[PDB]
Amino acid sequence: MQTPLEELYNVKVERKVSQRRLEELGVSRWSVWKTGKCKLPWDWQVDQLVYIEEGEVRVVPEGSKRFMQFLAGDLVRYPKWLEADLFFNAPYSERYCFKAYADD
Amino acid sequence: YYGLKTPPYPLDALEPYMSQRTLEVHWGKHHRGYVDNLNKQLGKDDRLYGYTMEELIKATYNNGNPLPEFNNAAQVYNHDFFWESMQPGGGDMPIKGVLEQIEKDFGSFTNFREKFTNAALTQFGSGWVWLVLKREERRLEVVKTSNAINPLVWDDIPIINLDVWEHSYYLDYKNERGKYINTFLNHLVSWNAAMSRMARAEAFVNLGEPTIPIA
Amino acid sequence: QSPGIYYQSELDHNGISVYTGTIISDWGGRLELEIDKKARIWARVSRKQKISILVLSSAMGSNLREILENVCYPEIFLSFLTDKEKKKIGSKENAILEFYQQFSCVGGDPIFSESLCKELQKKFFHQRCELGRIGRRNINWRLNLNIPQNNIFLLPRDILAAADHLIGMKFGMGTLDDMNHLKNKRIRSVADLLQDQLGLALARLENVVKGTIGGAIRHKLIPTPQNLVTSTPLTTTYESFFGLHPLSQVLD
Amino acid sequence: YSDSEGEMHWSTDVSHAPEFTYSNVHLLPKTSHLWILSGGSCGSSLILFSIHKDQDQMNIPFSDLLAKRRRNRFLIPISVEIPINGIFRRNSIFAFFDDPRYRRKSSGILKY
Amino acid sequence: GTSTIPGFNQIQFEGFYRFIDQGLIEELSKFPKIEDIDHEIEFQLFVETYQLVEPLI
Amino acid sequence: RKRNNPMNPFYHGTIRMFSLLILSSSNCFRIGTIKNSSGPLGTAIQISNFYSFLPLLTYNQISVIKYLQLDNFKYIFQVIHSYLIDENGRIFNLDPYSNLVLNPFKLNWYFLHQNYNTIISLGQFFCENVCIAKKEPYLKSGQVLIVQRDSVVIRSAKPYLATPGAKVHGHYREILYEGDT
Amino acid sequence: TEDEARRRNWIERGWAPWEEILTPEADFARKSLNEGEEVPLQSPEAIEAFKMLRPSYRKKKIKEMGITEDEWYAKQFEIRGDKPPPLDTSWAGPLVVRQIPPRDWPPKGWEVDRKELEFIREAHKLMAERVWLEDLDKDLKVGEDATVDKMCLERFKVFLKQYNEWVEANKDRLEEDSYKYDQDFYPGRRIRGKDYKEGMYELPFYYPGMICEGTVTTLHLYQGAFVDIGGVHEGWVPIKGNDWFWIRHFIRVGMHVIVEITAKRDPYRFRFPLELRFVHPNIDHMIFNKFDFPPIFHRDGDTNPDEIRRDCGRPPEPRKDPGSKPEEEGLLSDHPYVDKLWQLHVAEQMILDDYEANPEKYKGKKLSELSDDEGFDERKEIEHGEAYYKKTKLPKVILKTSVKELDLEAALIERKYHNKLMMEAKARGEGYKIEKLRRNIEMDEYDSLHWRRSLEEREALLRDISSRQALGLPLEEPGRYKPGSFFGKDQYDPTSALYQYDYWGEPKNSEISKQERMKDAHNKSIVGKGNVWYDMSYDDAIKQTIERR
Amino acid sequence: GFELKPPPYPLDALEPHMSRETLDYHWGKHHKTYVENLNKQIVGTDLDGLSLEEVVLLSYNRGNMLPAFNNAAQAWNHEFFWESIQPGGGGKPSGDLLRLIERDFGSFSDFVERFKAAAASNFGSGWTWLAYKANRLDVANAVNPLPKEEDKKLVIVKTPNAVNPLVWDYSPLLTIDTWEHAYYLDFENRRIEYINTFMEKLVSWETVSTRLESAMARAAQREQ
Ligand SMILES: [Fe+3]
Ligand SMILES: [Fe+3]
Repeated sequence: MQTPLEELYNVKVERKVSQRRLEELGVSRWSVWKTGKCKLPWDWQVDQLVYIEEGEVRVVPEGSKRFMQFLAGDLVRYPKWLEADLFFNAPYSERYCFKAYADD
Repeated sequence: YYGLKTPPYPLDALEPYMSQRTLEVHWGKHHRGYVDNLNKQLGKDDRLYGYTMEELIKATYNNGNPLPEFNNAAQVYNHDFFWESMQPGGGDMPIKGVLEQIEKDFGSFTNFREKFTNAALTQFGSGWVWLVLKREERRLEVVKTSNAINPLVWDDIPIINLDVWEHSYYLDYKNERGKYINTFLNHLVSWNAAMSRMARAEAFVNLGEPTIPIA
Repeated sequence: QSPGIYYQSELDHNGISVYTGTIISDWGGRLELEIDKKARIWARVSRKQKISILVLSSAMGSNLREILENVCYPEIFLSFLTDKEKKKIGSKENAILEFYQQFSCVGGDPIFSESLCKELQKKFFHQRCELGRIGRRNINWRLNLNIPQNNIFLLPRDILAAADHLIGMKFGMGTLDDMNHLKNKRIRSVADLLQDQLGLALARLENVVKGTIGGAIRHKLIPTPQNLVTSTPLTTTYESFFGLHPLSQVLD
Repeated sequence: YSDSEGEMHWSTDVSHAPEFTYSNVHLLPKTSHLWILSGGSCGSSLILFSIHKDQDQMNIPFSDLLAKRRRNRFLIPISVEIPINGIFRRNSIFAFFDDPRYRRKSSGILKY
Repeated sequence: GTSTIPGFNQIQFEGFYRFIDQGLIEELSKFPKIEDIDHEIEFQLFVETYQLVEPLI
Repeated sequence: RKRNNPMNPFYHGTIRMFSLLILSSSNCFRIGTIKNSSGPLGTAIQISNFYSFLPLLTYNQISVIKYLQLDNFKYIFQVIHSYLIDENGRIFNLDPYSNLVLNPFKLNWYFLHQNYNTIISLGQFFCENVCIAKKEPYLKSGQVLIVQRDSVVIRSAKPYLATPGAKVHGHYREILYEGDT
Repeated sequence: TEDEARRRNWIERGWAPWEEILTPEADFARKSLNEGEEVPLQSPEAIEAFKMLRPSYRKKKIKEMGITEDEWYAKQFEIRGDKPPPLDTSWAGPLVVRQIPPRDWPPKGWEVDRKELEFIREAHKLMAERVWLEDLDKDLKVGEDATVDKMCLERFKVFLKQYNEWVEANKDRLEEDSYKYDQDFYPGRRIRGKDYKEGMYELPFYYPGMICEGTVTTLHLYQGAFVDIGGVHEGWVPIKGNDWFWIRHFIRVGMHVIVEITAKRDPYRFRFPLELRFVHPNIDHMIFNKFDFPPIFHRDGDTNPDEIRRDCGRPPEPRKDPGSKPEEEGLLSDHPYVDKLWQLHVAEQMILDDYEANPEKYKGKKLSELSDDEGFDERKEIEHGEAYYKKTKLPKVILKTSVKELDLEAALIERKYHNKLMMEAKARGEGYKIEKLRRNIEMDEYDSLHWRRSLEEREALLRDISSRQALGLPLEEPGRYKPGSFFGKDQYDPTSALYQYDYWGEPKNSEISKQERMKDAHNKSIVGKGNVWYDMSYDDAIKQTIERR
Repeated sequence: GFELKPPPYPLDALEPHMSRETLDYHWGKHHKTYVENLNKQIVGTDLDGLSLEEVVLLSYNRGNMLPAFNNAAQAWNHEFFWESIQPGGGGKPSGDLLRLIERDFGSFSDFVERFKAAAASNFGSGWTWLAYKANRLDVANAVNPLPKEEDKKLVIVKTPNAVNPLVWDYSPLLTIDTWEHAYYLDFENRRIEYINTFMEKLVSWETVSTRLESAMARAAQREQ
């Protein structure tokens, strides 16, 4: 349709995050997750904040024919109850943090 | 952006049941702080701007995973609704169509009063107590919600509000929430406001019965 | 006649409509149902044998509680529950004994045993309740059921569903079956008959080896698989089919 | 019989109550007209029931180091015995092992 | 049979083909395994290697 | 759950529901101051005397008896009265005895149409040869679905004549498929 | 009785006694068939209907009444039965308005001066000001004091300037999109072609809460009344079904109304972008049938139902509840990339083996300089096929692997290092076993990262559960996971006593019996008659071996 | 039968930071009512005889909270709250607590800002906790084969209403009551000033250090 997937699925993105925002969030203390070329299905049970450090991911929501693309330097918030498929085609590295209600 | 609406009465008009100092902090500090915080958030998102107030509350509620703007947007509506739920020389009993709907949906006004009181006494922590009009069921109900939640997020039409956040009664009653509830039902609740809110709600619910031809 | 469920209504001697529904198996087995004068449903297996619906249903593992809930007229079903019947229905094993008493018409109280079920299964359920693929299709479409096409055997709901329509048939909901319609018939060609003879011939060969296997064991001799198998069960089964079966005819 | 798919309508002269409580049969005390309003059939269409709603407009039709063990699966580079159909049922042997420690060349009987 | 009169023997011809092509297996697979009283000796048929030999005459 | 899963982005008809029917062209067919203009008058504001965030604006016969407060009887009006509040809070009326409103696009006053104090009717059923006028083609059977200024859209329907004692198989609005009794 | 059933038909099934305009033949059929079959007609209605079977008699009857033929033709299309009580619309005080720019200005993707926009947006705080009816008299401006130049409309004029600039730059594009998306015109669509007139208001000119004067243009029995409010889209008042039986007496085509905008929506997704209610006349008491949701289009690009329902406000597609709590499930640690690492591990090991066996092939070439064979398609790394094993045929999958994605420099050093230890063990009369290699260690560290990710989600989930249970917030997505009996009264339940067929023993021809006998033969061809001495799990039969070794 | 213990200081000893009027209502009415109502819900039930910590875990019921949980958890929370403050509090901690704080928050100044912000943003009634996270999960495959010893860390967590970190098997070390009754008689709506006063004048770091030793010993006993 005309509406972008990010708007439809409430996927907040903050492309080209400044270092100030990273330190406000305390990203340097976040856990690390990495992968190579693979395919990860996931249903988010809580919100997750992801800061991509290397590579890129294409996110295909359940039943979708389009994808959302996030690149290194982007800060992504995956919402609770989102069901999607994550696709990687090259080395990928991220720092993540899961957020409960309130929190951040 | 939203302005801070003044209550429909002077700040000392609810004395001695609700003190002037309570109104000054409750409206002048709490309600004002909610409006100011919401306006900052709306100035950064053009999409949340442009929603109506009811639409914004439903949209930011996000079907049970509320967005950061929900608490401010819900609270500004809740407090605006609350000041209009009260009037000087309020209390006693409703009349005309409000009384008949209450007697139909609760059995009697006495039954409604206990249901409203028990909901207000058993709401743990901060929250609100509502007399609502059910859209699908076409009847009145007593509902209690926690923190900033209001019946708009479930497409219900509020009729009467009571704030049971501690900041609304602690200066005048301290821990005696039951006295605060009893005073609200006896001297403050505006049944005149409920008449107009029921009239506005009847543009969407139709609590009447159809005229069916014998043909 | 094709396997399936057929809803008839015959007039009695007094001109009162009585509605009957019959289940036909892939073997021609008929499990007839009926509505009597007192509205008591009977499973007529023969002209002299009658079985109540509740006894038959409970012997198949359906408890009394679900039957009432899933029928459109539970008050009708409860109205015929005698005190004696209720105690037997309460257990699956006792219902089987009650079913055997009515089905066999033998005076006495049978004792539950594995051999009794095996004898009962072949005489009744192997002959009468094996719908097959054609019967399952006809049962499903006629009774409006979403049951997978792979289930070739009768289910308790299929029997229960037949009871429901029978009542609703008496009260003007639906239409009676036409037995002479070709959609209720089926054609058995040379493939069906030659396959029956092969199946009949393979049942004989199994017992031919069973007799020969015992003989070799009684003599402590090693039997060659050949000596255990003789050709006559397959040769003579087909010469006898072609010579004696009324559907095998000398070509004009 | 109905000449076309559609919904039933009557205005007057049909009893609103059914002939019997369970049934959908209505009597006519007077002469009347029964109307069949034409409409297309859903047929074998799915109908989602969460997005298809009243008055919607449809513009579209309806050696161990080489092996691996994972969730409900494993890979193997002990002789493997697979059934003829390639299908295992519950409690199925797929690999046996002949330990040389129990191998014998002399005859006898076994006691345990 | 869609644009000509079918062969008058077609029903017999297709039926016999179905018996050879599918009918044999359905019956040869219903043959039970034969075991004795003592279960010492067991006889079975390997149906997947069933064969039909052309007539000698 | 999605995580337990054991295509690569890198490589007509209108629904009628109450039971579904499709309405389309196969069963519906057509039978063939400044000057006042329609448009917005502005945004109605809350009147504090009536307690409602969104103004009531009007009552009907039933709601005026149920929900009208005693102190508001003096404010019930039979005709419309128009007031304008500017951005500084000043109240304007121009003529407080007529119906004058401001056009928000042209920014001028104009009169309302009224002061607010056809042959074929919607939903009627037609027979197959009913005459609406001598100079007009005969109508077709069906129900009037849409009424416009100079045309009507008909949903095709077929009547069946039934005599007393006949039995109808189906409740009202029951879907009947082709060939059903 | 025949009073509740009639009421039930009206309320539940939408019955109404709609007028049937009959021909003389149809009128005669209903009046005469009530008397008998072949009998002298006696009732004055049937006798008159018999006479009316001749149009010549009708013309004589019409002339005697002094009316024209066309008037008689119009009298048959008259509403029969009683009339509803006539409307009495009372005004709840005066109509007081402001000129407030729409909150949603400007449209998405249109750039305006943000300084002018903030000046425009100041007017939105004016809604908070209180107005009392006892106060609209003290300083009322009338006559010469109420001319337009006297009013402060500066913030609305800046909106008008921005609105006109947007209209001139987007008018043609919007009309082109209407033709591309909407094949035929319909009320609620964009007015285009010859019917378009310059000066029609675009959608961003409207906002909920605005009061409009308009005319009724279209009545739809299943949709409602469509009102022209001066725009390029007609407004829509939702009325449907039985309500029109009485409402048709009051809402007529061409009449002037006062309406209020209740909702404004995107015309690409919603059929009727402007939703209205009648202010004058007030018909709130006559409307009983409500739309659950505003109707939408299902368009060419709408292939995902979950995306469609998010574009509107519609609930998710319901599912059967799993019956298991997500916070009680075991953690996930199988990293999806491990399956790829395993493929690379096997590719390196078999390349190393060939290097040992046939080193003459690997002369003068560094293993890091190896290239794939001519024909290597990177897009065909997975080839599906089938293979025959003896008589059994199992499908076989081919996993193509590149040589340039392998680290053969590190593998060779590891391979040579382990060969030396194997040789040293052999020289001592001892055996050597390799416990794991670098790639196996690489698989565990990817698993550890995945396990940590699952642990952190579960820990946050446990806190999230306690917060939501305390504040009465949903644990599952609302609308998802409907309970039982929602999906139908009849469902095949193999476990249920109403769908079981082995009551009197498992059938010998049943699929269960055939499968059970099949694996008995498969096992017996391996084991036979031996007694089960003692059984142990594989996992507990590995530790004990490690302990003994 | 649980008993309402008095605070470990005279009711006038927190002046002027926390008035006697606040303590008269917070302890004498709110906390007293929680204990009184809890004793009515336990008498004659199986909750008799267990410690308050056991009652809180049992009544939580894995999220489907039983009627006694609100009284039981609040009674525990307030007893913990009174021990978290002293008449001469504030300042800085030392010892192993200061080492752990700097390890997990960078510096003490960084921790104070993060703790104050969490207490300020806690919407509605609730509590803000400094906890020692050494939890174990009751699910499968939830044990780390190779612990890193940095997994037992300090965290700042917010809870609503009566919830406390005990229900997730955390070890609370410090709390501040952000229910409005805790500060409304002294600061009215000014919750920021109340939080700042708590961290500068009231917090008892020696008690927090003492609670950390028991939490560390709790984890040590589990690991052996
Ligand atoms: Fe408040
Ligand atoms: Fe407290």
